[PDB]
Amino acid sequence: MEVDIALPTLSPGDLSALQRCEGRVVFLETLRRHATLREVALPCGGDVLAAMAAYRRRFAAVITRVTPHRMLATPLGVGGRGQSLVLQNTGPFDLTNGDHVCLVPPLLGDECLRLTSANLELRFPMTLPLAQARELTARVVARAAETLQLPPPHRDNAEAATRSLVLNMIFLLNEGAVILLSLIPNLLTLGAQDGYANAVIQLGSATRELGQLVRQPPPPLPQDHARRFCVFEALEAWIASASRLGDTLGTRPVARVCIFDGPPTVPPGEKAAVVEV
Amino acid sequence: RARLIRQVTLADFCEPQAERPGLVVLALRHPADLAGAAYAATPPGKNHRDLEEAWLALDRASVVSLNFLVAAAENADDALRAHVTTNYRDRRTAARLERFATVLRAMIRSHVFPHRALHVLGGLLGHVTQDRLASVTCVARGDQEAARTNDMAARRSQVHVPACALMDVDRELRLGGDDGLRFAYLVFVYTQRHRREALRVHVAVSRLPELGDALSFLLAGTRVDNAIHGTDEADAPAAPAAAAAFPAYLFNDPRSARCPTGRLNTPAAEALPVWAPDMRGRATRNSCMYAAYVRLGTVERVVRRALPLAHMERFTWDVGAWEECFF
Amino acid sequence: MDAHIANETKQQMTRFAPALVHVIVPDPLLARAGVDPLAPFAAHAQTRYHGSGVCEPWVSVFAGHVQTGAVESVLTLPPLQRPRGPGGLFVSLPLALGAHFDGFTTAALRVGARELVFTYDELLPARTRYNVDGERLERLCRQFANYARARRVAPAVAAAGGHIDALLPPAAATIDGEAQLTRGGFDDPAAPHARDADREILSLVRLTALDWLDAGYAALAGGDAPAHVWRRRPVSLVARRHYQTGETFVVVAYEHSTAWGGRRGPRGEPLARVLAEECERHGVEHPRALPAEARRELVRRHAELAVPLGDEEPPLPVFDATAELVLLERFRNACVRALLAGVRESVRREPRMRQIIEFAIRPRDREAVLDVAGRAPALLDAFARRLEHTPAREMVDSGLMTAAAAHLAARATAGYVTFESGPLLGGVFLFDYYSAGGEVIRVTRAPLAVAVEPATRGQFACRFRGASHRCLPGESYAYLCVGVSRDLRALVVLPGGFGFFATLRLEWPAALVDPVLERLCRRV
Repeated sequence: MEVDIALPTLSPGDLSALQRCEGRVVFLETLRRHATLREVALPCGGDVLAAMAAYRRRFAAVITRVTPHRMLATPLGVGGRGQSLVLQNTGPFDLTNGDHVCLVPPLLGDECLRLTSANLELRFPMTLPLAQARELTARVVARAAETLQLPPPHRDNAEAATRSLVLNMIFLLNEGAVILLSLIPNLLTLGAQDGYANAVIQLGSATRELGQLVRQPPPPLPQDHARRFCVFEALEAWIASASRLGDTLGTRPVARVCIFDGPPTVPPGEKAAVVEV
Repeated sequence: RARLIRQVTLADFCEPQAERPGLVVLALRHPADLAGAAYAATPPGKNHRDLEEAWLALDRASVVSLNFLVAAAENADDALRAHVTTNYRDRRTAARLERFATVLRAMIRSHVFPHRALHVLGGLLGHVTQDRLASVTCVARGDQEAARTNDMAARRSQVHVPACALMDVDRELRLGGDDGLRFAYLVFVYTQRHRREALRVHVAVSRLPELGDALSFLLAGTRVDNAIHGTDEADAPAAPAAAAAFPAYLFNDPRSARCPTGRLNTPAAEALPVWAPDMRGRATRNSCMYAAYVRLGTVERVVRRALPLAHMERFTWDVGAWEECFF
Repeated sequence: MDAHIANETKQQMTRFAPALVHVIVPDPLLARAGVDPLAPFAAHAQTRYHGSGVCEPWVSVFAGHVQTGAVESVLTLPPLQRPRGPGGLFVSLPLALGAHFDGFTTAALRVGARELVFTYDELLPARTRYNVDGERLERLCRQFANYARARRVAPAVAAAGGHIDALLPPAAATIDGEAQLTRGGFDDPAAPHARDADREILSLVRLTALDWLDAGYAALAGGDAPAHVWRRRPVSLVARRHYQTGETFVVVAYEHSTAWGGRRGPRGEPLARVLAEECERHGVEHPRALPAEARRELVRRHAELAVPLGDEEPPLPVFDATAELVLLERFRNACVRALLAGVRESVRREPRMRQIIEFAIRPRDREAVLDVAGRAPALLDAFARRLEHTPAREMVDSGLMTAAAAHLAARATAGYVTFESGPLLGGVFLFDYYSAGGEVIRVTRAPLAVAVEPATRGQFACRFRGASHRCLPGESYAYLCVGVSRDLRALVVLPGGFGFFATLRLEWPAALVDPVLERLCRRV
């Protein structure tokens, strides 16, 4: 299954540059074998959140062979978990071995490919390690929620991001959440006896502030609690939710890297062979 | 090539001589642990042993054909009921279908949802049967027609789904898209109103890798009328006390009552404000559960052709994990 | 004990009544009340004020009927000992109080078929008995100590056993619930102050102790089991009597509980206080015979004592523990007067009765129908005598009062729903049989739902759905059949099929209809 992307007549001075694109991923809307290039197209920078959401509806595809006639690309993931392939590292950070990778839209709208031969630009995203993609997504969703390399927001689809956030949050409150909350002083008192206990709680955690500014009584006995227990249901719900938080706001890990012999890290602008998971 | 699964079992729910090959089969959990987990899982106010009774009223048998399960739900076209009833050889079958309906309706009432009771296997292709004891064989990965059935009229097969339940999405949502390779999802639809509830089944195909918002909008009426009638039978207290309002004005107050750690038992620290977050009877997540889905594989084409059916086209079996849909 | 906790939570969270009260009705009470244990239960209750006849709509309560000893199940822990004695169902009734809890206003309980009444003045005792539970608890802890020392189960409990040993003597132990109701005396809130005030003068003339049990016992059963926790906190059960039948029953109160008694439970002065004071002051022997100019001040004080004192004649007799009894007896007298007057008028004119039901009679049985002819008069007379003399508790479940209530349900100008039977759907006659030989006694436990239908030549055809009892009307001998329709039209079917229809005119005031229908329906 290799998709085919045809091209129009371009300038001989631009195929020499587009040919240098052999590891960046494209985002197709459907997966018919033959396809055009005009279909896969993106405007310049703007509303990183919109593109991040669009990166879930459309599925990726890695390109491997370019020809001034057509372009052979690989449907990245729909049915395969072992298609060992190579994609270049167009990310800012440096990715070592055994790292799940993630596609994130580019920042500042600075790096695109203005193709004048046909008047259309393709904004190939960047590949970051999961650990830093998570912090990036977190920072952007926090900034979006705030408004009721620094890019501006859009405030047209900020409603959607803050919405998904507050939904995934409101359905984290539960009859057992109050029982788990009525132990915050009992946790803070442990935050002084042990050092790791103070470690696990951050500095401005907005709970160690709460811990001294109110008091709470023992939680009232709920209904049927002689039969059912609630803290376990709450904990299970939280595991099930948080296991799927990082996806619904950012992008799922698309694949992971693996090497045999050479240097661990692959600095940017380099080809790295990855398995697909 | 593709790799298969063989599971000897009872000719209770999937009856591999009655249907021809090419239809998905499901694996049914041992009911003992369901009946047990109920004891701790049914919410307050409701019954806590009614699933015990509902199960005891249906007396290992492990598999269940989707062709059989779709009949024992709300949504169904009576032609398929007639087919299952008059075309299954087995004794006492309609009664069993009725009891199974009561079982699933009890399952949703007791907040142990059937999606936590039915893992999905591939499409069956072969079977050898003794008297009321079968050994079905289904694919598990790869594409269906890599197999080899012992029919000798049609060595290969396809995948058949009752067209009454197949709900397309893209042409439904009007994405303006163009049909290429589309995914395939088996989805469940719960509805929760005490002693008046049911379950709806569907088989959904689309290009959408992440259902989420798509079902949240598709099943809008279900989520709406499920969030409000779901907390019923739970004694909520009277009007919430004003002390429940979690005070926020006190975080960045430079002058305020304060208390360092290590003096919190009963000191002269009585001056701290009281706040009693008390949540008793409000809508929990399991209260707003309305749907659950699981990925099945990839599909080229769907054509409708005969009892109405829906032949797949180049189905590639790739089973995924279950998923909740509550928000 | 789970019943009391469930009821306390259901009350506090929803506020279906001002306060609550915990009660343990034992076996012989239920037995003499006509109700049977070991059968399916469905508990309800309502509070009926006195002298007015306004009944709050019923409220379902959680009841759990133990089998073996009940009182000890409140006092002992599972793994250490087994209870012993009689056992009855735990229940909790709602109240209506807050400033001066009125007397003589009952709290009506409902079990599967029969209703029990519990006058406030009987339910709520002044003083509790919390001083004996220390004596009980010390024995309980010593019991756990001698268990942990000997059974050799686990180390964490062994340490607690050693601590308890080194805290108090290991002598011996046993817990006895029956001894609690006998030995004790009522605790008053002064005696600690007597001891304290005596302290100064005598001196002049010249972990904790029990939480070890908690921390330990939470390891044997392996479960906290919140239902247990109240068994370590002191309880107090005050053996009381009953006004309706004259037997015993207990009114428990737990310390932490927010029911009537214990701590953090509301307290209201017994309204009989101002009543007794003003009864003595103006100098009369009775509160109803008080001079109206004096009663003006009472009504001025407390808005509750108004209607038993202002109106000329109250709807229900006041200041007597037998209000509901009088009400039921009067209602039954009215219904029976109606039915008997109806059959009386239909037979007055010297009749010849035509067999209104089709029944082919064999040719050797002319003697038997001639015998029925001979005994019809004495049979009707004995039937009248019987239907009159019977009590009221046994009649309410019958079909007579059933159709009387169905008749009253229309004119009441308010909706009403039965408890356990779909509406009568007029046209169906509810039958009550009676033996026809020698002694005359009812035979049917539940009424029979037959349906008449006009057939050939004015001979209505019988058929019955809802019940299944052969020999329907007049089929076999030894069955006199009577039945009244929702429209209150009665028929009487002697054996063989002979009989007659009869109309019925119910004569009963209107100012009391809604009380009776609140007590015999649901009003939803």
